[PDB]
Amino acid sequence: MKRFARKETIYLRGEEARTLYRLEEGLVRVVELLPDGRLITLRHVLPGDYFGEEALEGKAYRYTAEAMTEAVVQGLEPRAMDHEALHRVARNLARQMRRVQAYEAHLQTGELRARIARYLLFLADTPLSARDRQGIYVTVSHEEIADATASIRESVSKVLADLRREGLIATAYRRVYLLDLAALEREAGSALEAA
Amino acid sequence: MKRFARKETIYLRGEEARTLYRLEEGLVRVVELLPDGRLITLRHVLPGDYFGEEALEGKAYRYTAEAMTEAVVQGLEPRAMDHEALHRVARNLARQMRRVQAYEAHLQTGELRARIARYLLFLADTPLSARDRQGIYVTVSHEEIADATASIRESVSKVLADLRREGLIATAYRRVYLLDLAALEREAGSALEAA
Repeated sequence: MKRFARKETIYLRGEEARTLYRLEEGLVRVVELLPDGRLITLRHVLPGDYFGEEALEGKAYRYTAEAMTEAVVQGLEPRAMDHEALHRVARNLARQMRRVQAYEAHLQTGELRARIARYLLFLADTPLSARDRQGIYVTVSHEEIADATASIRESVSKVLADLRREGLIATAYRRVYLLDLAALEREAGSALEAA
Repeated sequence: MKRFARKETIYLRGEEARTLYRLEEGLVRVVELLPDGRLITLRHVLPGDYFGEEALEGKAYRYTAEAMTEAVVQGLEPRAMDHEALHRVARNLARQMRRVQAYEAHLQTGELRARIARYLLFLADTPLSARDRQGIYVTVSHEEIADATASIRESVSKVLADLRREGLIATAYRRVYLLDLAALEREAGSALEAA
């Protein structure tokens, strides 16, 4: 077991894939740095999910895994898993395949405004969410939203300003408060697979 | 074992996921029909790949699987797999996860022209490819290219017309001949994971 702080990486693209990991607590994003400098979120790893999947098939990781919150991960030796462990891995990888394909569709469904609303609602069901008197909120940056909505930070910031002005969200202390869930749901249209 | 003809579906979104499948021959695409009528290719299933993955985790398929060529598939009972089978499934799902994330990145890397060149080169390494005197070719429609390049058919057709005029490709009998591989590689920039 090993703990990681927000923004620390669990593994990097191109490095030896000797270890398979299972996320115990927190939220991890698998990302790719594009030719033009853009960082793109490929998928979200949630508690219970196996990642560093390359350890099961290749020699090196193909992507980089970054903790989005304080995260607790368990390293595992692929070659030392029993029948029961393999069953859990197969079932969980199947669930992540369902989720990443849904995420893929989301990136191509609706204008930016709808994609942002959908992503915020998705995050509301992850370890990135919390609640207080002001309401439900998610701790995420404008850049991270851009990374998961096929857009750039400047465009995300503009839509967030619109949503603030309209009363759907509020921002404070690196958080995005979801003030009108019903309105956000309508903006997103279809929800994004949270489990 | 069961054989499917091009365009026939192996399973449909929302139907009971009682069966896990392994593609023996041919090429299958997993797709989603979007709200606005758009069909989107979520991933490519190649010989050896397990699909209908929902049978390992849920009660119903979440997407639709369509044969892109004559395809031979083997149905499997998830609950009847031994240690060796589970190992193969885990390893293969890990490989498909690597490939679908690379596909995801491709959809957001470069202008349409580069995305089309990249997709054509990817297909050149699948069962959709063949060769004759005119050269290497891939049997694919303009619509299928649009479905896998985050674009619409009209836009794909225009770029293909440009590529024909420039000599990079030629078209005939529902095929796209790749005449200048070097030029296409340069257009694509980065290659798309073929295995």
